[PDB]
Amino acid sequence: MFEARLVQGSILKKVLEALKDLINEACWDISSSGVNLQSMDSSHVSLVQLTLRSEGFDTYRCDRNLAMGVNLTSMSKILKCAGNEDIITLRAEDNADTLALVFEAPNQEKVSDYEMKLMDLDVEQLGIPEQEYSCVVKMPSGEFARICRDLSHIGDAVVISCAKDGVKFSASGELGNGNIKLSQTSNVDKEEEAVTIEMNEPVQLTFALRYLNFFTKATPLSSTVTLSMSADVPLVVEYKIADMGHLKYYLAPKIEDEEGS
Amino acid sequence: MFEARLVQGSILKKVLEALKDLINEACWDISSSGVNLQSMDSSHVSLVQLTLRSEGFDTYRCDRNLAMGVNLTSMSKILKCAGNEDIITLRAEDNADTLALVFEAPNQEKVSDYEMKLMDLDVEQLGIPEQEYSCVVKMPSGEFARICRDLSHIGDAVVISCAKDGVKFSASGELGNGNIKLSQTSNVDKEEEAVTIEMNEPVQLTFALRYLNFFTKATPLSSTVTLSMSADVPLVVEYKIADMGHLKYYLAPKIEDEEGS
Amino acid sequence: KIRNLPWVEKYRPQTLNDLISHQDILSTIQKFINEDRLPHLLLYGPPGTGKTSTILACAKQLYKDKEFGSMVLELNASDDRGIDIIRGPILSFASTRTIFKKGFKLVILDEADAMTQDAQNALRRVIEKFTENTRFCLICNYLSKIIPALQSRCTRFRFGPLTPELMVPRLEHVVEEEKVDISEDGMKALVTLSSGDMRRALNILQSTNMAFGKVTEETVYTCTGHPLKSDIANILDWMLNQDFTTAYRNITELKTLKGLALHDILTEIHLFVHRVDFPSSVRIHLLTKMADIEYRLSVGTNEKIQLSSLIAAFQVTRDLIVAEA
Amino acid sequence: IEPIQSRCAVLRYTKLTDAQILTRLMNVIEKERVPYTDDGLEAIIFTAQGDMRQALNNLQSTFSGFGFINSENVFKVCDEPHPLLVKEMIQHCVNANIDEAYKILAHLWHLGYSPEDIIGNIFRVCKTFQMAEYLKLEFIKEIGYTHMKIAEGVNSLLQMAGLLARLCQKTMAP
Amino acid sequence: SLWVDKYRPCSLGRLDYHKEQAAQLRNLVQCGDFPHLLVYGPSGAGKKTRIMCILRELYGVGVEKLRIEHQTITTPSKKKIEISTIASNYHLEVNPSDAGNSDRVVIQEMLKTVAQSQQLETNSQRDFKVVLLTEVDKLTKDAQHALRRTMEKYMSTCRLILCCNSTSKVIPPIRSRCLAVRVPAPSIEDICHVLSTVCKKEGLNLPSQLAHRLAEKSCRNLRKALLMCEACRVQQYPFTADQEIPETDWEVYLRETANAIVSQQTPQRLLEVRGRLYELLTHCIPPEIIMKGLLSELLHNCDGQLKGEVAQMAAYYEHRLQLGSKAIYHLEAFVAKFMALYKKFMED
Amino acid sequence: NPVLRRPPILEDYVHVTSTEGVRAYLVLRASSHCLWVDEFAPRHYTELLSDDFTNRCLLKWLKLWDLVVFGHERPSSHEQVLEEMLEAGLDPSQRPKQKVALLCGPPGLGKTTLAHVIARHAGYSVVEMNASDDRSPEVFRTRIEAATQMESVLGAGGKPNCLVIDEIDGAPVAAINVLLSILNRKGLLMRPIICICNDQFAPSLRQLKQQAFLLHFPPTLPSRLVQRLQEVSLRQGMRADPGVLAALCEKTDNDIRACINTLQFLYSRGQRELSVRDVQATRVGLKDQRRGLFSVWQEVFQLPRASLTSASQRFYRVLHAAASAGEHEKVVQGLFDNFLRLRLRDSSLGAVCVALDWLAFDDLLAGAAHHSQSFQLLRYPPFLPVAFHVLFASSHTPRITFPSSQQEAQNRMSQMRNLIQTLVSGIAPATRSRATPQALLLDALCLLLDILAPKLRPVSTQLYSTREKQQLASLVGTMLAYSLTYRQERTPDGQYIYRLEPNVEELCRFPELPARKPLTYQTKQLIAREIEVEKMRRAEASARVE
DNA sequence: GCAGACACTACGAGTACATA
Ligand SMILES: Nc1ncnc2c1ncn2[C@@H]1O[C@H](COP(=O)(O)OP(=O)(O)OP(O)(O)=S)[C@@H](O)[C@H]1O
Ligand SMILES: Nc1ncnc2c1ncn2[C@@H]1O[C@H](COP(=O)(O)OP(=O)(O)OP(O)(O)=S)[C@@H](O)[C@H]1O
Ligand SMILES: Nc1ncnc2c1ncn2[C@@H]1O[C@H](COP(=O)(O)OP(=O)(O)O)[C@@H](O)[C@H]1O
Ligand SMILES: [Mg+2]
Ligand SMILES: [Mg+2]
Repeated sequence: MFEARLVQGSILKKVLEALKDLINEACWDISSSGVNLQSMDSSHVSLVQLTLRSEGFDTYRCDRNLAMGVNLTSMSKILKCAGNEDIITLRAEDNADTLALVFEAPNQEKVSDYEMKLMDLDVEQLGIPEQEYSCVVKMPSGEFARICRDLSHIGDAVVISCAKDGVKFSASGELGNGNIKLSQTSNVDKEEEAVTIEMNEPVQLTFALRYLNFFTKATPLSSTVTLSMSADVPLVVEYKIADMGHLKYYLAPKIEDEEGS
Repeated sequence: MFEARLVQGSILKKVLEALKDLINEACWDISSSGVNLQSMDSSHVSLVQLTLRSEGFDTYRCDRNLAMGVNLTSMSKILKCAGNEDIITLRAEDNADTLALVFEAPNQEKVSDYEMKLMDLDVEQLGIPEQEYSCVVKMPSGEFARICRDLSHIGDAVVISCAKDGVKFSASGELGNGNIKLSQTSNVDKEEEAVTIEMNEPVQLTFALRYLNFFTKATPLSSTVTLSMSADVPLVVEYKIADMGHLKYYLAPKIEDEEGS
Repeated sequence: KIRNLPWVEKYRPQTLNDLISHQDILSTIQKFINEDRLPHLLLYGPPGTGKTSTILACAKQLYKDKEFGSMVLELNASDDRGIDIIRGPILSFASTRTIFKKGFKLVILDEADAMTQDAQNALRRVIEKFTENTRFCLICNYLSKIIPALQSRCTRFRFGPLTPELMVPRLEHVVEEEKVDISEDGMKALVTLSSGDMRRALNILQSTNMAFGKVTEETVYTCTGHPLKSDIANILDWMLNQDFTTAYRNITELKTLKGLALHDILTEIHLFVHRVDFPSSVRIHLLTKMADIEYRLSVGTNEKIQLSSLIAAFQVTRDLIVAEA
Repeated sequence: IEPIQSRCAVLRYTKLTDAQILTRLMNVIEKERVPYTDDGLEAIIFTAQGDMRQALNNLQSTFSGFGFINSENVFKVCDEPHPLLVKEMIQHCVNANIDEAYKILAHLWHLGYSPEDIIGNIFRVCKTFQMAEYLKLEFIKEIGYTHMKIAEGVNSLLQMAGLLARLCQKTMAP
Repeated sequence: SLWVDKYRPCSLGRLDYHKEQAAQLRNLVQCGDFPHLLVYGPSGAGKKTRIMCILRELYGVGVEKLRIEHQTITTPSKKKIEISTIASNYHLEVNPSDAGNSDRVVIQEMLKTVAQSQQLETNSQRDFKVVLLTEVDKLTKDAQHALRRTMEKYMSTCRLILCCNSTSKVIPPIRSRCLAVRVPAPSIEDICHVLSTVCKKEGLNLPSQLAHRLAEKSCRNLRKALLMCEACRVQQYPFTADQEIPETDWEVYLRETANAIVSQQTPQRLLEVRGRLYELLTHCIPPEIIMKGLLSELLHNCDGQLKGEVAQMAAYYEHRLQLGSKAIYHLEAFVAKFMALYKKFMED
Repeated sequence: NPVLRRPPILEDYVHVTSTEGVRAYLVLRASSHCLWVDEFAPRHYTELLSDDFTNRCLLKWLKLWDLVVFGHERPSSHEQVLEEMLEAGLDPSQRPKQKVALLCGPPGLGKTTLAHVIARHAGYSVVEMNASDDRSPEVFRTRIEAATQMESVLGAGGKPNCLVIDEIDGAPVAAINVLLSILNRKGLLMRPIICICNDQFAPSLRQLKQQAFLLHFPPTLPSRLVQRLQEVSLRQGMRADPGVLAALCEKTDNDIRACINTLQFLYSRGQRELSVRDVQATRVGLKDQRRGLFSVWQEVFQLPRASLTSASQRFYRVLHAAASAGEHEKVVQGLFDNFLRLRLRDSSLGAVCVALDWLAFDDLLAGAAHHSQSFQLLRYPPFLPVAFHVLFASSHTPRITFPSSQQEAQNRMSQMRNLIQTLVSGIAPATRSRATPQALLLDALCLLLDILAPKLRPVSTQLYSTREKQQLASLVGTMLAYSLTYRQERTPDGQYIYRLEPNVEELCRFPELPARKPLTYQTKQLIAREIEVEKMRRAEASARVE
């Protein structure tokens, strides 16, 4: 028996819109610690992890380690019918083949139950190494979304550089290069605007733009964002979503050109 | 080395929003006197002559003379995400292609370096005659924009006349005619709203309303515009920017044939 | 000064006196310019004959450098020339007068066969209505892709292929301007392989001079890869004089040794069979078979099998020709 | 559309004859004091092909270029019409005479005409030619088969010669 | 699970036939710098099994854990097309002909995004990813011309195993860029050995006569042989040497169509045969297989001096069918030409 | 002779040698204010020029609205259906059951004149909504709501509104949906609506024909039009014989407006008497008529009845009619579906073979034009119909049917591909990759259905043997592998049947094949119940493992 | 000074067709 209750309905209504055009399905792993989602995209470029602990739910019942697989083309239409500040309960039986979402109508007069068929998918955990990254930085969330949106009008792919000075975004296209930098934003009143550096070894890697925009579609879930990079490890984009848990994004770099001699 | 510095970003935004649907590409002619831009439209009917003085910039250095041909849609996309109260640095090297626009975010924290690639157009220099005109009219720019917008609802080509009395506008359209004649409006408390007549010989010429409506978009640059008209030389719309420079619009008359009867 | 330019662009006939061939047409257009009676022109012909150079020389003769941007509106297939462009910039350029100095304006529509027929139908009353103010010049390679209403409104000049007799002095001027050592057989090979096209003549001349340093018949036919006349005569003699296996071995050895292609061999053999006095039933069969072989070479087909079929097309007709007697 | 043609009187103009264009040409010549011969005016009529615009354009071009209207000055700047020469080649292909048909084809080839214009003129002649209807359909099908190859990219003198050879084959194949 | 999927070998050492080719394929993919592969042969020869064996040789046992991923691609006409994809954590499997003539839009946009991106985990996954393009002979030439620079540029980090039936439909630029691996059909003895091994693993006893008849009726298709053997046990468990082997319905319908062609040669019979050919084309039978079955049954009714002309006409109208777009015109033209030829032969 | 035994003396020569080694040598070297169509327009019912049956039917249909509209009980083949629907009665809402009168016909017959005269004759006020209006689905909606849902602003004595919708065949499909939604509000429609179109077979009017009082206009009688043109010419003072007016009526294809406009141009005032050569000339009065599909197929397949006897004039006439009809693909489909149904005189099937060669020629031209973007190849397939006219022209009367075989085949093929996708998407991806859907269809469907149907006796599971239990377990395992099941379906006869959920038998089975024994109801019900039981047991085993 | 309403153009989207 899986029976969970949310404290805010805006968490799903901000976390499923980033996964609407990014991943084709949502696979939830049920455990006593919490719910874990690890989904790789169809092009094998992006990897989405979402760990919501059991301490953040209003209530949480889990007896067996179960895995549920739901689609996105129906859950995205179901989520738009739901409200914003209401409560969402997720229900799943031991032997049934459906997942029930029970919430309140936006008219706030009746309870709405929606059932989704459980897709039996055969996946395996890829396994993140959780190694020491050569660069860790902290950035504002909405500022990072505006940065990723401003490079969309220039080039189809972006270049992320990270020395000890800060984080440099570059966009080289047929129009011309767009280079922006953020450095030393500790002298502000808001704690979420602190652009800080945490590691030493500089890294320069070219990533895609569409997947970064899909990553920045989940910006008002958290206050700050974290970016981790290394010489060959994919880019890690970390959101600390309130108290119930956190989300990780893995984006593979592009193949570098033959600039040798 | 070329390095100009616009003291505020609003004037460049108004200039590049005036020329956006009119000018194909921007030819910045650089000297020690300032920045000159003589460019025709895509239809080869209108002409734009923008002159920015060196004293209007914050810092202006220019070692050797340049002639930078650059695209205008790219510069429009660059200047769209620019503030109205921030300094904007224009940089260019001796033998490079990067024309750099360096400014600040509307959040006023991070820098923004947008490069553009220069074009090779080698267009021949168009000779401004700089002769005397048979009609010179000082009028407010907002009233000129309002009367062009009002005449665009009636017809498509507008017969503008000028004499000792004042400037007169006629639009013989499909609904009918609209004849608006304004004169001697200097008896107000404002100094911008005034109609002054300087020269003698009356002229009647027909022009397209689309190019006049494109010319009226430079209204926030100057509170008072000047109209120069003669029987042979084209129509000149002269905006005198307050402490930066001036802008001249040249529009050729249409070919009109009388009835044989 | 010197520039890094191709020789088809470094040597362009900036004036009308530097073009070589179409002397009556150029004299008529020069008298159009001098009498100020320039009509709407329609320049049509094969590529590389000098139509764009003609209209650019006429535009440079008609207008000065201080006013050239206000009098000439040049549009080609690299630009958008839809019906919104005909109703927009072209109609506004036609219906308005000039800016600086008085004069008639010129709308050049290079590669006018690439225009849509909606744009060509919109062009008709623009050309007819504003004849006194602006002039139109259409340039095309295919006259059938221009509507007959636009062909009526323009006086048409056929810029035919350049004859090799008039083609020689311009090539000699380019040779003397570039310090090129060329023989008479090299010039003959240039004007033979060009086939009424100064572009490919100058391209083959520049390629041969860069590849070998001299321009002779051997160097031109080696840089181009074209077979010589003696090679084609040997191939035809082998196909008409001996059996399948010996002719196949000789033609295969000639193609492997000199690196020949079957397209040029087919072209020269097709030029040869109209010279050889064949019976009409033999000639029809040969033309049909060679057209089939040339059509089969346009896709991913093995060239050895097509060479065997080329030998087969003459080994069929050998007995027929001899038994005709 | 047919409602608009029903709502109006449908007047149909026919192509102008030689004397009708000749009267207007005489009026323009007497207005402009253009010297001429009868053969030059006949050549202007020949290049006009029922078009008064082309007649006036060719007369203006010849008078500006040479100042006199004879046959040589007209034909130095103007051109003989295409389908009258294509019709002789089609008549030769009807009688399976490949030599004269190739002579006309090679003359049209050395004048700089593209294969598409030549095959368009061949189709336009074969639409209104006076022969057997089944033979006309065989000719039109062979012309379309060759024109598909022309549109594919293979457009040489050998391909047009093969088209002429196939049209001569269609005669002797009952 | 059927017998075609229950006893399929997993590794290259467990194959029952083409063992020398299996050892050569093991030696080829050991270093990791093996080129693009083009696995070709008749249908049911074992090409897909050997492709999955090569994949299991390159990667771990996680290759067999598969999933369905749907990707939406925008055409140049801005009509969105959803295409399915068999995927794993190490390889990808695309059949672009499911997008029809939009297959090039699969190659130009969906494939390059696979090729331009490196692997997330270079420890578990290798330095390269493998993309299996299934049925590349059904690709249009535009998709094959879009394939080649993606194959050349990203060969070091993205390998391709193309699979087809005939390499004649593959353009020479693609065939020049890949190593062609030929998988012939197993012989009658090999199919008898495979069927005997499957029956003994199932606990059943299979005679040599029934195994030989299944191998001969299967036309050296091991998939169809295993399906026919399973249908034979189902319908009758005591295996007689003269037990009736079941047959597919479209083959019998094609045989009766050819018998109807032979029986009468009249425009009304041509109308009835055209109705039968629409019935065959409606059931998604490919028109080349209709042509092959029509030839294989019509040659059983012709005499010795007509079969070459019938075969040449069948090849000619098959070529015209491939050059065209409406199959019923060329199929009915072949039937009408055969009717005219057969009437001429019978009356004279 | 081109071949010489002796070698030439002067000119160059090329040798030719045979296989037998013989040498040969070849040579190498207000009367003046208005139109006559408006001056002679009918202002009453007695001056109409249409068919009297259609006028009476439209007047009776409009007088069927007299009870609902005017509040009075008393007002004062193709023919048989109209006479039945005029006498079919009324719905219990005191209205006709056909509330819309759709008027169809070729141009220039008098449809708008009939609608306006019949509406003003029955006491209504004509409200017109033609193609010169905006015709957007909201403007159309509010104009119908204005025209039909309110009374008169003149109060008592104001005439009711009869909404005449001219040129409805050019309206979009959403406008027709708006009109039908207003027509089917049960907001009740209290006023008549009459629609006028030119082509009844428009794709936007296909739902309208099933709901409208369909009035099709025949062409006008030539004697009536000749008498009316005589009246018009005698009123205008111009003399003309009935023969030249009959020739003019023949030329304009019984168009009243075109004939009167042609007379207005041709008369003028220079001459009084009309000449036959003016009508026979093509300069004045000849307009392009869009031919129907069936008329084009009839003039292709059937020779004209006995100048016009030459084959070249028939060639050009058939070519021009097939070009002027338009809708080239439908013409080709009609030729393909009708040319084998004729009484063909070619017993050697050569004409059929060359017709199929011409059809393949058209198909190749369409493919090449749509591949290379070279549409100048689209001038040859107009010669496809006239080729049929050279092949299958007969003096008989062929029954031409409308083509449906290609469209039915394409729709059935689309249904089969959708069913193939539905079957393929149900299977597991571990076994989906092992076979392509084409190979699964060709190899693994009929044999799979033979596997899925064993000889099973109608015996319960407790009395089954161990081998039969193992066979049933294997059957439900391979049934669950492909995600197939049996489900109940109702029949109009009242008997429940069991059908496979992905119904793959239409993929497998063929019509004229010999029949095979199916499973009975009891064993199929047992199979479905065992499938559900095994699904629940599989879920329980998965819960026990996890 | 800031929320509601008005028309304005840019942009997304569907459909037809392309010959003599
Ligand atoms: N008559 C000529 N006399 C001298 N040089 C010529 C002549 N015709 C062509 N050329 C050379 O060829 C170059 C290109 O010729 P063009 O004027 O572009 O011919 P074109 O007729 O416009 O060919 P197309 O149809 O546009 S591809 C010129 O720059 C010259 O170098
Ligand atoms: N009895 C008549 N005598 C003379 N003229 C008539 C008579 N009846 C109608 N007409 C005129 O002939 C024309 C008939 O066409 P209309 O009824 O107006 O339009 P229509 O018949 O619906 O054909 P379309 O499809 O709209 S072109 C009109 O110009 C009428 O004035
Ligand atoms: N070496 C083998 N031993 C046993 N069975 C095999 C072997 N190779 C192939 N098969 C079986 O034969 C069938 C061949 O199908 P497949 O592997 O898809 O080849 P293809 O791609 O040529 O159709 C498969 O279902 C497989 O189970
Ligand atoms: Mg050119
Ligand atoms: Mg009407």
